[PDB]
Amino acid sequence: SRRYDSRTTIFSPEGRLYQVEYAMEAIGHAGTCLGILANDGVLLAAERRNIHKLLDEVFFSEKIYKLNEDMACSVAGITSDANVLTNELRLIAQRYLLQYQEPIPCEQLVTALCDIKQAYTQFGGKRPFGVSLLYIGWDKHYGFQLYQSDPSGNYGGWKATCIGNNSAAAVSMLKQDYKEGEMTLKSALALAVKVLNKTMDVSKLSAEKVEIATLTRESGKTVIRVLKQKEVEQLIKKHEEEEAKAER
Amino acid sequence: TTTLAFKFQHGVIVAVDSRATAGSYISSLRMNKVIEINPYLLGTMSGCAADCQYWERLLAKECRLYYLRNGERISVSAASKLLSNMMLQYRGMGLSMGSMICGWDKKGPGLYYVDDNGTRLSGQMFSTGSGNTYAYGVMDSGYRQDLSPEEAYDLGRRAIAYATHRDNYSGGVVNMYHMKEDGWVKVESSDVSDLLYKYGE
Amino acid sequence: NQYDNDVTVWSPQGRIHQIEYAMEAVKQGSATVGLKSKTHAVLVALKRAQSELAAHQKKILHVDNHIGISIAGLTADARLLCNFMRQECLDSRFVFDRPLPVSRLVSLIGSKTQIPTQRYGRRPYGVGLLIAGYDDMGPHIFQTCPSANYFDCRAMSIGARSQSARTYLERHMSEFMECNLDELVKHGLRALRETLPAEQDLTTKNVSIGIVGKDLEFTIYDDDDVSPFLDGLEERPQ
Amino acid sequence: AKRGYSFSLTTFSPSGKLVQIEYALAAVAGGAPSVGIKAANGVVLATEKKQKSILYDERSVHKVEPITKHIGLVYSGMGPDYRVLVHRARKLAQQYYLVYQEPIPTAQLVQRVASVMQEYTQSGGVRPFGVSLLICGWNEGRPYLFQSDPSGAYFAWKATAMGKNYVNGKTFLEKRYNEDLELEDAIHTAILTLKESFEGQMTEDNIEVGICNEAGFRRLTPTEVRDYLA
Amino acid sequence: DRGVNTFSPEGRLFQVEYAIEAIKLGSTAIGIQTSEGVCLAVEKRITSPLMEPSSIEKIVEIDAHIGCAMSGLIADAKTLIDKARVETQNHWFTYNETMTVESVTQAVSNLALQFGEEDADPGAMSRPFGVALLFGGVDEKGPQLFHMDPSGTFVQCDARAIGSASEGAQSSLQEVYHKSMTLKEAIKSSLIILKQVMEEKLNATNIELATVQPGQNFHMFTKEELEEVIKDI
Amino acid sequence: RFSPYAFNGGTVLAIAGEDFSIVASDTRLSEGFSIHTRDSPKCYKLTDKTVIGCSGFHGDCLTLTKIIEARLKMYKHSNNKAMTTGAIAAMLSTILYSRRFFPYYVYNIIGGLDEEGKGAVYSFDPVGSYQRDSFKAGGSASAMLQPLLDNQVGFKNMQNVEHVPLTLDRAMRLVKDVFISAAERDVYTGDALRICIVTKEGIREETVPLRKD
Amino acid sequence: SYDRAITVFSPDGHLFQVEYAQEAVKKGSTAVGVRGKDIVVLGVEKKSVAKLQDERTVRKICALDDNVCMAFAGLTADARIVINRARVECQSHRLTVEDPVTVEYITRYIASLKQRYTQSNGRRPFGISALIVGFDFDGTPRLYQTDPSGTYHAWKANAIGRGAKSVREFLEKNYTDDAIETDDLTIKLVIKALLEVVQSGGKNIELAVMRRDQPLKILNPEEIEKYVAEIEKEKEEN
Amino acid sequence: TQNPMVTGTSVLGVKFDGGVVIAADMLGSYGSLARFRNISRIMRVNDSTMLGASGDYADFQYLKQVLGQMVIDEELLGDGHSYSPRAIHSWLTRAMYSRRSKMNPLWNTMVIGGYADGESFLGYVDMLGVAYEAPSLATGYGAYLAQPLLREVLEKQPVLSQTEARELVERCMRVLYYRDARSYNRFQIATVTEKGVEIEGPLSAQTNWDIAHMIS
Ligand SMILES: *[C@@](C)(CO)[C@](*)(O)[C@H](Cc1ccccc1)NC(=O)[C@H](Cc1ccc(OC)cc1)NC(=O)[C@H](C)NC(=O)CN1CCOCC1
Ligand SMILES: [Cl-]
Ligand SMILES: [Cl-]
Ligand SMILES: [Cl-]
Ligand SMILES: [Cl-]
Ligand SMILES: [Cl-]
Ligand SMILES: [Cl-]
Ligand SMILES: [Cl-]
Ligand SMILES: [Cl-]
Ligand SMILES: [Cl-]
Ligand SMILES: [Cl-]
Ligand SMILES: [Cl-]
Ligand SMILES: [Cl-]
Ligand SMILES: [Cl-]
Ligand SMILES: [Cl-]
Ligand SMILES: [Cl-]
Ligand SMILES: [Cl-]
Ligand SMILES: [Cl-]
Ligand SMILES: [Cl-]
Ligand SMILES: [Cl-]
Ligand SMILES: [K+]
Ligand SMILES: [K+]
Ligand SMILES: [K+]
Ligand SMILES: [K+]
Ligand SMILES: [K+]
Repeated sequence: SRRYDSRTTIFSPEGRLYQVEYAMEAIGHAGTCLGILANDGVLLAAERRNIHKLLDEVFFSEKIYKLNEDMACSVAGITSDANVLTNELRLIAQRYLLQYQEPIPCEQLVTALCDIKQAYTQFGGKRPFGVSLLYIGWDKHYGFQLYQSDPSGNYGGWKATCIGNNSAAAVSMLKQDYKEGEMTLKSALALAVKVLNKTMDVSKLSAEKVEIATLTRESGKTVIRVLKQKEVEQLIKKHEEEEAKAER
Repeated sequence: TTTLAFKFQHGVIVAVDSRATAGSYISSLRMNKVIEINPYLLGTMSGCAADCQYWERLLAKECRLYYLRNGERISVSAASKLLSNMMLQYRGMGLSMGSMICGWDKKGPGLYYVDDNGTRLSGQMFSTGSGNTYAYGVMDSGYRQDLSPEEAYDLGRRAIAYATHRDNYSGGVVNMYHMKEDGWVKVESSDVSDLLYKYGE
Repeated sequence: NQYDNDVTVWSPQGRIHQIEYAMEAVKQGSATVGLKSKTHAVLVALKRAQSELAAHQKKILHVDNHIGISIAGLTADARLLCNFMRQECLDSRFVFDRPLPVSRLVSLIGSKTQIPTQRYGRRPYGVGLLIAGYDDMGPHIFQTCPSANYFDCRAMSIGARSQSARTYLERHMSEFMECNLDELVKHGLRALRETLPAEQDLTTKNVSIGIVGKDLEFTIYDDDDVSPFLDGLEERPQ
Repeated sequence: AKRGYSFSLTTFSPSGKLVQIEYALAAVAGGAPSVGIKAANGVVLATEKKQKSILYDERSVHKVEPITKHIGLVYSGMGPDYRVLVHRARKLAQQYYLVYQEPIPTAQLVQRVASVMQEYTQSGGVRPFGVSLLICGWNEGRPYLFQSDPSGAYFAWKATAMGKNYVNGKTFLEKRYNEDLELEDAIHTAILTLKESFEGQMTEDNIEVGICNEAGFRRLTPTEVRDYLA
Repeated sequence: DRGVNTFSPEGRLFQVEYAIEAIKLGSTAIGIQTSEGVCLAVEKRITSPLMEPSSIEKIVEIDAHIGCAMSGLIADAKTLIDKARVETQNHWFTYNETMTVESVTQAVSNLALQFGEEDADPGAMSRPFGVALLFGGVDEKGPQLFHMDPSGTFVQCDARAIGSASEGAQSSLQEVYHKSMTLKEAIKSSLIILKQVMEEKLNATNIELATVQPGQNFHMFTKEELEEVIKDI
Repeated sequence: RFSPYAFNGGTVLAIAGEDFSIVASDTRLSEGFSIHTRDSPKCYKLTDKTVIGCSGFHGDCLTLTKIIEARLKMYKHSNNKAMTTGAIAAMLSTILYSRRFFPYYVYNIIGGLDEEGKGAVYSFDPVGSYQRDSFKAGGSASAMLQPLLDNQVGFKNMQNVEHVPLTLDRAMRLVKDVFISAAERDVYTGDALRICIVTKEGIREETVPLRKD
Repeated sequence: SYDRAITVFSPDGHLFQVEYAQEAVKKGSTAVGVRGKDIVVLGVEKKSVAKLQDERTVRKICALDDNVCMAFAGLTADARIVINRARVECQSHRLTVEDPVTVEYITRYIASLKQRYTQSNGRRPFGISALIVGFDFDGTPRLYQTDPSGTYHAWKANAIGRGAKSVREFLEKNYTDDAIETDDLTIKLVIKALLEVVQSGGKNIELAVMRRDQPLKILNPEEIEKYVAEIEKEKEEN
Repeated sequence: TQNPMVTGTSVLGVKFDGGVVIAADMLGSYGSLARFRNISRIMRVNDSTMLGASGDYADFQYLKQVLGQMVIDEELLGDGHSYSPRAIHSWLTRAMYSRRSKMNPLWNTMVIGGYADGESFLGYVDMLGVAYEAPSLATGYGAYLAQPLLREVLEKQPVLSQTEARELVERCMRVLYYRDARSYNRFQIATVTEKGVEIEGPLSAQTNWDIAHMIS
């Protein structure tokens, strides 16, 4: 029996966890996924990896999930593991609601799933979830928020971040452009398209290859929308028109 | 049973009767109703005898472990709270136990009453048993914070003795303790009826 | 070797090495001798000291009024088997009010000791026992091993250098049936003596004796209680 | 007496790839070809049922199966594994009906069945399923076609192929398939995609085909398959 | 790779033999059984003058009449010590008496080889305890000292040492022991042998000293009292 | 329905002296208005130093004595000695309480010597409340045995009696007398009286005939 | 359930899994605590935040109870489990017993938790060491620290993580009453010992202080940079 | 069993010189109704101990099978050991109390007769676990009717010959038939001796109804 045990929840001589770091590699080969925090909102923007002339487009989104009235997340890694975690995220959110009769604060929901993912690295002898998650939301304590989730079960609050393919290139690109405390949603939407265009593989960019979702606070209600194709078209073309005004 | 305890300027005194009753019959008349946990913890007993014995001994068992673990002895607040929690595990099962916990920790003199229901309160005065109402009457009529050791010994002695005179289920002897800063010292084991004749001049 | 890490793995020769490795633990323990007459069953064991400052190890243990054991091998496995035997003897008295026949108690060991040899993650019992008892069928000497196998014997020796003791008893096995108790114990001691190196012989500190029979319940004599048996000694010859 | 293994048989390799899932994908990529086409007013699902001997009774076992009144199934990969998923799919369809008193939306069945597939990529002592599922359905007056696979991932298709020559069958469909087909046309282009990968002569016994519309899901009779085979 | 309940060709459990080795890395501890009492002594092994002196507890109280010296993996020992303390108080509750030093040691010895992987509980032991223990105290059989290791084997000792310098201290006790030794000579000897086998000089704050004699209970020595026994070098 | 209890009668008495303990009982086992047997003594040897007396529901008394017997052996294998009188009494308390919610309908009295050789008596209730005392009676006729012992052994209600220490001889007659009185009034007491004397030498049994009606 | 022994003894007598967990803490961010006379102060470093990341989230100073706070080093995901287990235990000691937790008790629990993870089936040890800071009800200051093995000790001052060996050695040279006299100089002592190993800049330093009777204080990056000024004015000069 | 269905009445026991004799009538009642008037309430456990049982018959047949198997199991070992009458008595006591303590009793009263080591055995077992030994035994109504007869004879003559025990038993069955409404005139006699267990066929006690003419 122990002959067949891969020993998944075990320590390496250096003091690190192999399966966790091997799971990290899986994320790199998945779609580029960025989140940017603005003054009057917060957004997710992600590369669609399911592209084909023959795909049906039945759902509102491929990588964006609504978890809560006031929260949404985006995913990078193994999509089945992603579906398992997002469904669980929707459950934890509802359990908190049922108990306290008010929406779960952003950080708390993230913390809960991270505790499950961390438990998978310590006991049970199971493979960890090969997924990194980007959470965006609004609570009554810290307002608009953005969070990052590792397969390690580790989390952090960001103003701008990215996970997936060419991730390190995308963040240093954001590190220069991001204007702290001065960013509007219009500025952040334009930056998203800019970072994606340089980071993505097929080069020209398309309304079938990217997915953008905005979280705004409108009329005392948290409004979440997955942007329509006609909207993405104008977002790509406004960057294209500015790419033609960059020479003389 | 009748059981009493009150605190004053020189610590806490504790007095109990010694009668054990089965129905209308006196089974034991020399029954010990005080448990000496450590040199500065004291527990009184009232209600179902076997319930009292077992559970306050189980408290004592744990007050022992606490001292061996923490190496610093257990507080009065901790002890009485632990007993209340043991009582709460057996809810609505018919345990009958009324106890008072006495001791001296850093907070000073500690007096506590614990119920079989789980009730737990701190105070200056308490009385448990079938003769508590009689013990209360003589206690209140002749209590002041400014009692001397001799005055308090007189009051606690009086309170049990008079309770045992009116209470069908109280008698035997008065067993009294003085809880001092450096632990309890056992005062007396005086016959109840002997005192009642003395008080009758 | 790769056929020797688990009890659930058969060797191509048709053997289980982990049983045989546990059988080695018995041989490393100090020698112990069991023998019987028509009336008594006697256990004689050699106590051992790791250093001269430490005391000698217990070798003979109580089971019931009519059953006693001497151990050889791992201490914890011996203590575990002793407690099972005691529990079985207790249950027998609790239910039937009569002492558990020796044959049946040993059969229960044979059944219990077999279980761990056939399950993965489990291991054989690292102890061999010599069982002396008395029942309706008279005195008994039994032998158990790490392998669940057990034997009914006229006399037996297990442990370090038990071969020497085994040969002594094999010569004098016809002697035992008409033996007086005092003569029976001396036979047991004389076999145990053969196990020791020529430099050293049986002392009051390193010899333990257990006796059960028609006359009395199982008794352990250790120190001062042992010298009556040692005194009256034919000298160590060669 | 027994007690199962409690450790995962699917782990991350240094490359970040769950090899057992990709190895399970190889099992389906080597199975008999299967095709599904969403056709505006219905759905069609067809498979190669070539038993490779005249001794077999072609009527005895089926590859195109009904899950409920309005949902059907085909597979490429291992037959025995597929049977498990069919039985699980049928139970999930009933579990949904009992609670909601409404035919399970195809999307919801696929999600529930895909989650069962996910389990076997993480649970102890088990290998993943060596099957990819093609699930058709009709609900809310709309045709649906879905693909489930060993990963536990699911996709929505206008048209697709899987198994042997899944790459050639897919490009054929890209050129051949146009939106707004009639259902009877879709059976043709389904059998045509099947002809690309065949090897032998097609009889109504060699292939199996099911259809789904507003009237529910049914498997075509051998007589019906013959009429399309001209 | 093998399981935790695997026998060596020699006839021993690997994990046990390896646990014995872990003790050879632990600080040295000595116990002496005197006809008029038992003394336990151990080196603390201070790693930095920033560490609090009385913080390390390698000699603890189990009962009024029992003391336990520990060596090896300190963290493993304190799980076993709580179990020893629980047993005494369970026994007190049930029998209204103090346990014998032999029975207390026997109780701890029952946890010995209670480890494994398969056919076990969710919280069952994965390995043995990398600890050796010296149980020293006074019961109705006079003063006694017992030694225990991870094999489960326990035996009485007139005097014993365990730890890193085990053989060195064992020989030093061997030539310096009379079964008629006084308690004054008993504490002295342990203090004399301790400085010889150590890498650091004997300070009043460097060691722990304990006595269990018939008259008075187990006693933890105070720095001032230590300076009176270290006065006679 | 169905009752798990039967009442079988029997009274048990114990008295403590300087170097002796007495445990005494009737030999009558009964049920309803019928006698089961005339040869059922309630005294039982546990050790050379300790003797028990059980009365009430005989089914409980039998199973309880067997529990104690087994528990005595368990102790001695574990501790390498005999369980003392005080230890047995402490153990009995816990055994009886483990059945607090389905009690042994049983009245136990323990008689033996303490570690100083002095006489010790322990009186129990069906549920395990116990203490040490000079003398105690338990069972159907305990209220008949008690007051006479209170007066004669305790010297209660008397003015100028010099308070003579209790002798074996005097206690023996006292034990005999109270049972002779009880057999005349209690219908559940009669047939024969068995006295068990615990001393440093051991256990000696004595039998005196009683009313057989 | 998963029943495999993860942490086992090596032939040399080493617990490799526990030792690997100590490698994880040595890779951890620098954490230092020091006991003063009237107050106790923790300081944590190797922060290196991308300044695109909101730092309110990645704070390594945690409060376990009203009178207890802690700092960790190593696997930050593991720490969160330990911290919240200790927070639950803080409220349970308040429910079972009236009294709030003593610093030594909470340290003992955290240590017993870590120890349990070295001897239980199916799980790996925690990858953190902790520094526990608190006050007794009598008011005497207490500082403790734990490690993956399960051992705990009280300290006057201590450091864990990377640069622990370097900072620890600094504290031995710099721990006298001249430094502990005031409350300000003890805070300064932390910052100085901290700025001694980190990639310099008070912007990477989060430290907490708690007085005998006051609620826990996390300091403004204003307040600490004011003290970084009193070090640079007295560095080129002193 | 909470409520017994088919019951048997009094079982008789008394020990003579060189053995024991047991009697029980061959009736199984369903309430007041005589349902089975030719069924055996006695068994041979082995060659040393025998058993007659009162109360619920299904519980008796169950205990008959459990005891039957125990004897078979022991005979298989063939180790020179067998269950003594006391051992069977002790087991049965432990069985009844155990079932009684789980509030699910075996609704039986038992008489166990036996001969071993030159000594006669007679033991009583209740459904509550009440157990003892006596020279004479009678369950149910026998305890009120037959038991007084036996005791009055055994007082005058402690030792009986097998013949004397037999005629005393037949005399007791006469009283039981006259006085018990739940009895019948078909019964068996069981005997243990040096030779073993012997159960004798259907017997009737001699009745006299001449007092039917003495009412004028
Ligand atoms: C006074 C005398 C009034 O009862 C005291 O409360 C005394 C308390 C006490 C505490 C420790 C030591 C000795 C005395 N109480 C009793 O004497 C007590 C009365 C009582 C009986 C039953 C109760 O539960 C409903 C509550 C109180 N007497 C007893 O405990 C006696 C010794 N126990 C029994 O009668 C046992 N029963 C219980 C069921 O089985 C049959 C007999
Ligand atoms: Cl995937
Ligand atoms: Cl687990
Ligand atoms: Cl073999
Ligand atoms: Cl060993
Ligand atoms: Cl051998
Ligand atoms: Cl497993
Ligand atoms: Cl098939
Ligand atoms: Cl549902
Ligand atoms: Cl169909
Ligand atoms: Cl070993
Ligand atoms: Cl060692
Ligand atoms: Cl006298
Ligand atoms: Cl809680
Ligand atoms: Cl745990
Ligand atoms: Cl460190
Ligand atoms: Cl029949
Ligand atoms: Cl009946
Ligand atoms: Cl049983
Ligand atoms: Cl009898
Ligand atoms: K008790
Ligand atoms: K094994
Ligand atoms: K009940
Ligand atoms: K009573
Ligand atoms: K009849």
